[PDB]
Amino acid sequence: DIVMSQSPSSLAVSAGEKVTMSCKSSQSLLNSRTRKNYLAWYQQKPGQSPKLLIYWASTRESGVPDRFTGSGSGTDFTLTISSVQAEDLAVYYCKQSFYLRTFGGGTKLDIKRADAAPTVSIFPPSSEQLTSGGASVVCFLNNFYPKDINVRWKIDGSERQNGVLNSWTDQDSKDSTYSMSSTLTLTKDEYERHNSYTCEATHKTSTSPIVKSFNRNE
Amino acid sequence: QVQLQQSGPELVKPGTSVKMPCKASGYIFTDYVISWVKQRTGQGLEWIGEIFPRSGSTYYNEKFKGKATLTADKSSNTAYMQLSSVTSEDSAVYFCARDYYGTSFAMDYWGQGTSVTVSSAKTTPPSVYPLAPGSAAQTNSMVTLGCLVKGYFPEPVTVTWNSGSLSSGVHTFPAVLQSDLYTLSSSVTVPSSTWPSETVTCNVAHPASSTKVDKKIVPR
Repeated sequence: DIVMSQSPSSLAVSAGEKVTMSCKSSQSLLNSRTRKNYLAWYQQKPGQSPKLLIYWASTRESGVPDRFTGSGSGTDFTLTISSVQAEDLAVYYCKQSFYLRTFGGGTKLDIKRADAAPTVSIFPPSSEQLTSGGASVVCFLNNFYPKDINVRWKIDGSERQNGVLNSWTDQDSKDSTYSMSSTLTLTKDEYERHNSYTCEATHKTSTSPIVKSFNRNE
Repeated sequence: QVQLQQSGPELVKPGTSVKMPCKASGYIFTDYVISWVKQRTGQGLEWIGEIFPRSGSTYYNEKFKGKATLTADKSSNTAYMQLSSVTSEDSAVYFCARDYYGTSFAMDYWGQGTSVTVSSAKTTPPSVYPLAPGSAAQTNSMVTLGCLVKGYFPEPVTVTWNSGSLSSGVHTFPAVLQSDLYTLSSSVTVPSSTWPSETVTCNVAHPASSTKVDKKIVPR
């Protein structure tokens, strides 16, 4: 019967910066015992199972470095990270063990960084795929920041606006960059009716697009 | 070592029951409660219920009463959770965790989670394709290769490079759904002087079909 409210939903600071986030419970989490409010903080990185950082409001878990600091009492709790590192990218959850359990909504930590431009690559379909009536052209836009980027496909110079499927990576825990994949999918027979294929990346870092192309005949 | 071992990704049909395990090792099974946690892809952690194998008492999040049933087999040091009459809304990752019963009330060791995908649909293995350059080049100090993983169901698949021994340079993209089939790709970047002279292979695993593909990336 206890509900949990984390804020903010999302959060962005540069490496070296201090950050804090808030967790409130609909009822007090302190039964007695000097301290021991029943409140714990977990860190969940992309594609990983959660990790316990702090329990009893303020007690750091074994092997957790001291730059993570929990504080507060009753129905108001805080997690602080001093000297943020790119490795800290995660969703941060508070959980309440007073009665049963309730996880707060979570706070996403996004790192702020220095703009950088994408390294673009283009790949023509494989012999195998053109072997099953399928032709996927794949364009990688790697290690860029910020996360805004627009991709434009061209077939013999004509912009193509369907069969296009885009996917962004998690922000990288080592250099705080993003990468993206764009896949243009056609039938083999449709692929074989054109020669030049092009992906054009428009990113804040240059007002002139980065162009990569190949020719079927190439 | 303290360790919680869960079953692999599963596809189940709507309306069926699915029972999943969490095999404990490295600690006193009857001294710690086991908690179960649900996570829809890209959404938050949601507590389902807990059990204390010593007594077998169960406590539940109201929302999961009439849906989840928690059991523990002391003889095998295994806890189980069971979802009944499943729907697409039960598609999620489900974790077990050892919620310490040493007075520090927290879960300090977690399972790797079991992905459950409730659909009627046929579980399809994916085709892996090599992504090698077209016979053109630039920024030659480094070279980028990839794997295309297309036409599988359900999630997830695992992509590694040279059995994890190629670690640096790797981006694996979130899967996206096309007409009831998933598709993702992985990129890897190496010294222009190491390829093709030394081998580069992506290793794709699709647990739901028990498929393991190794695609060597060969030039042209």
